[PDB]
Amino acid sequence: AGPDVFLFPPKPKDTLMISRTPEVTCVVVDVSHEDPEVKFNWYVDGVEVHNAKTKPREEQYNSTYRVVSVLTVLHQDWLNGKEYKCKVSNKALPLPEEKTISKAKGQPREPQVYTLPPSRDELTKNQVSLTCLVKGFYPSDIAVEWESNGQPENNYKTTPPVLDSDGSFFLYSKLTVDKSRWQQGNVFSCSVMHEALHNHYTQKSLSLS
Amino acid sequence: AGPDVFLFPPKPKDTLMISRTPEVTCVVVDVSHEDPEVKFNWYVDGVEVHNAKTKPREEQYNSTYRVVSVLTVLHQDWLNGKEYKCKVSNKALPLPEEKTISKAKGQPREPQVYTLPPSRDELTKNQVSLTCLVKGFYPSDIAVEWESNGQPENNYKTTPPVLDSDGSFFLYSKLTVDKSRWQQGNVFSCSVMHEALHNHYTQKSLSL
Amino acid sequence: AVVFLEPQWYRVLEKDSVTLKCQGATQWFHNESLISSQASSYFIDAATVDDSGEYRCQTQLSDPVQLEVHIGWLLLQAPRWVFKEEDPIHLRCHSWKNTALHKVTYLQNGKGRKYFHHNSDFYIPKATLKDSGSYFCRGLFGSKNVSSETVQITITQ
Ligand SMILES: *[C@@H]1O[C@H](CO[C@H]2O[C@@H](C)[C@@H](O)[C@@H](O)[C@@H]2O)[C@@H](O[C@@H]2O[C@H](CO)[C@@H](O[C@@H]3O[C@H](CO[C@H]4O[C@H](CO)[C@@H](O)[C@H](O)[C@@H]4O[C@@H]4O[C@H](CO)[C@@H](O[C@@H]5O[C@H](CO)[C@H](O)[C@H](O)[C@H]5O)[C@H](O)[C@H]4NC(C)=O)[C@@H](O)[C@H](O[C@H]4O[C@H](CO)[C@@H](O)[C@H](O)[C@@H]4O[C@@H]4O[C@H](CO)[C@@H](O)[C@H](O)[C@H]4NC(C)=O)[C@@H]3O)[C@H](O)[C@H]2NC(C)=O)[C@H](O)[C@H]1NC(C)=O
Ligand SMILES: *[C@@H]1O[C@H](CO)[C@@H](O[C@@H]2O[C@H](CO)[C@@H](O[C@@H]3O[C@H](CO[C@H]4O[C@H](CO)[C@@H](O)[C@H](O)[C@@H]4O[C@@H]4O[C@H](CO)[C@@H](O[C@@H]5O[C@H](CO)[C@H](O)[C@H](O)[C@H]5O)[C@H](O)[C@H]4NC(C)=O)[C@@H](O)[C@H](O[C@H]4O[C@H](CO)[C@@H](O)[C@H](O)[C@@H]4O[C@@H]4O[C@H](CO)[C@@H](O)[C@H](O)[C@H]4NC(C)=O)[C@@H]3O)[C@H](O)[C@H]2NC(C)=O)[C@H](O)[C@H]1NC(C)=O
Ligand SMILES: *[C@@H]1O[C@H](CO)[C@@H](O)[C@H](O)[C@H]1NC(C)=O
Ligand SMILES: *[C@@H]1O[C@H](CO)[C@@H](O)[C@H](O)[C@H]1NC(C)=O
Repeated sequence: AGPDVFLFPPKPKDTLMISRTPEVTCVVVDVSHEDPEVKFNWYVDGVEVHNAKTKPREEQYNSTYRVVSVLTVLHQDWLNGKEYKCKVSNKALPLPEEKTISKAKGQPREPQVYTLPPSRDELTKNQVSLTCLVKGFYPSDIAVEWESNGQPENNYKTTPPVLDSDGSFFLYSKLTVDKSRWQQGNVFSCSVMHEALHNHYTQKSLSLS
Repeated sequence: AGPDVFLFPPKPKDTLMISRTPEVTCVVVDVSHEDPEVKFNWYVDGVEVHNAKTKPREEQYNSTYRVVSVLTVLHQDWLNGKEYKCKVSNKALPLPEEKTISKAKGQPREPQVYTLPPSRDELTKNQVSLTCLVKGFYPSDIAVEWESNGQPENNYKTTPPVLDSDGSFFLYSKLTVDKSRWQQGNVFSCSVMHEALHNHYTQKSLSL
Repeated sequence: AVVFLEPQWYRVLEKDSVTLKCQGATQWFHNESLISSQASSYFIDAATVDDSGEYRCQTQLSDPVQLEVHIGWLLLQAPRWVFKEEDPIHLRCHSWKNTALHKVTYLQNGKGRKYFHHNSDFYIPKATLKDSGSYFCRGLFGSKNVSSETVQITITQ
């Protein structure tokens, strides 16, 4: 009957890096005017908490209001396994809708990172490809980025984590540059952030030898 | 008020290589015991065919039936993009349920294949990786395999196709060996089957 | 003597209960055939494609009233496809066997004009020009997302 509720987790980067602030988002959908007021109760580890900022119903394309509540979460709260629960009261739901979300359970494993240069075969082309291989990590949640002598490079795509035969995960990030950029001997870096690394960071560099 | 109908496509190997037999699988689900009889009408580009074979109904676990019909498709009757329609008649539904499936609409693009050896950093471990990079191909459907001097290797997993920033797709296949072989030094070759290749096949090999 | 429907809806799905009352201040006809009934009003147990076409009535003391037995999950029902402005427009997202619908959306030209949690009728309290167009309802039957046949609406002069 609705409304339907979805609850989302912090992007990993926010959680891993102290500078940033992570948050858990509770999204509510399909809300009628006849029943447009929505209540939020937020819980951490079953103890209610108060510090969430509910945004305004933003009415949708399809004649439905949309509401959202955001909670601000501590870093060592989330990385420690805490359960975050959202309870939505509304005058169309007979009983409130609880959705809860938490970190992925299991021993963490520190990823090993490798950068791989372009295939000789590739050079014949306008642009070459640079590959960052991250493998050996649990949980799936990781952040991977590229940069060239300081700026974030902007032509890379990353494949979603792949479950390895050994219970760890892996991924490949392909950064695309111009062969000209390549020969000169420019320095390129693949940047990896995961909970299982010191400082929740490591860097691996790729240029010509 | 059911039952639902999901209609699956052939795996790409079956469609690409002649030898195999590609088929769309029209599986009917949530079929109640009160309404268990299930009729199939199959159409190709709007024209009916009857070379489909409805399989024995398999009672499922939630105390509801599950049924399956397969249509066998000519190899180029799919690469040409013909729409396969599957019309399920039944008395739980007021109107028969039609589902359709077809080829990814759009110009095909030649996959580029590149084989990448391990990192100088990975050699320091009991097992290294060999990477096959397949990029620049449309449509999404592709097949990627590894071999060793001709024979099938058993230690690789494959990334899902990823939409590239230029309308193409790409993916990665990570073959894993023990250190010794790489230095053995053995030839390995990642093989790719796709509709935009000569003979629907190509191979790129890796040695020291 | 005018034939009178109840529910008026001239458009119906199968397994619908239709009534036809004849008004005077009885003998019947379907597709110019004799209805069995003599009584002051004739009853349709359950709609079927068979029962389409024209319907007439003649009390001892009429001009046709049409009937459409459509088939499917949902039927958008309105007394007419043409109204002139400042005219209530009443739409009804009628479901097969009066099935309990939920999350109902009425639309126009592919565009959500209104939504409900449960199967409720659509009123445009007074008809503007911008209203006329291409309509259909959609909702949830069981766990199945379904949609009604399309209808054309027109506001004039
Ligand atoms: C009326 O119109 C409504 C809105 O319409 C719009 O949206 C589109 C339709 C568009 O085309 C336009 O029409 C218009 O824009 C419409 O509402 C829609 O309803 C759907 C059905 O309920 C919703 O689908 C769900 O989507 C979930 C995923 O949501 C994310 O991704 C979507 C798609 O990209 C995106 O739109 C959402 O915003 C959301 O994105 C994430 O959002 C969070 C929060 O903002 C971000 O996180 C925060 O970001 C900030 C940044 O400042 C900061 O970093 C914070 O730290 C961070 O927390 C994310 O960044 C962002 N991520 C991304 C990638 O964008 C699905 O999860 C969900 O799927 C589950 O449920 C399905 C059944 O309902 C099921 O089939 C599916 O399998 C899945 O299942 C679950 O399955 C899991 C495993 O598979 C299990 O683990 C679970 O146990 C299991 N759970 C359950 C309960 O089963 C679902 O599909 C849709 O989101 C929603 N759209 C919008 C815009 O809200 C409505 O339906 C219409 N009504 C009618 C009648 O038509
Ligand atoms: C009672 O208990 C029942 C029993 O288990 C239960 O039945 C299930 O119902 C589910 C629905 O409630 C149904 O879920 C659907 O699953 C679809 C995918 O199913 C495949 O993968 C599953 C694994 O995730 C398997 O478990 C399935 O069996 C199925 O497996 C595939 O099977 C085919 C044919 O058998 C096979 O192909 C053939 O393989 C051979 C190999 O031997 C050859 O290669 C042949 O050449 C080849 O043809 C596949 O290989 C095999 N795949 C795999 C991975 O094994 C899933 O796609 C459905 O999602 C769609 O619909 C939902 C709406 O519900 C959407 O939200 C979703 O986005 C999807 O929509 C699709 O989106 C596409 C875009 O990405 C779009 O293009 C499509 O148009 C769109 N489709 C639709 C219709 O909208 C869906 O989740 C589940 O499969 C049923 N289980 C079984 C075993 O069938 C029943 O529900 C229970 N009922 C109750 C009341 O409890
Ligand atoms: C009457 O005509 C309609 C078509 O207008 C048809 O669907 C129906 O079956 C006919 N019924 C009889 C009794 O002739
Ligand atoms: C209905 O299915 C359609 C698919 O186009 C979708 O727009 C809508 O979100 C679904 N749900 C409802 C309740 O109409």
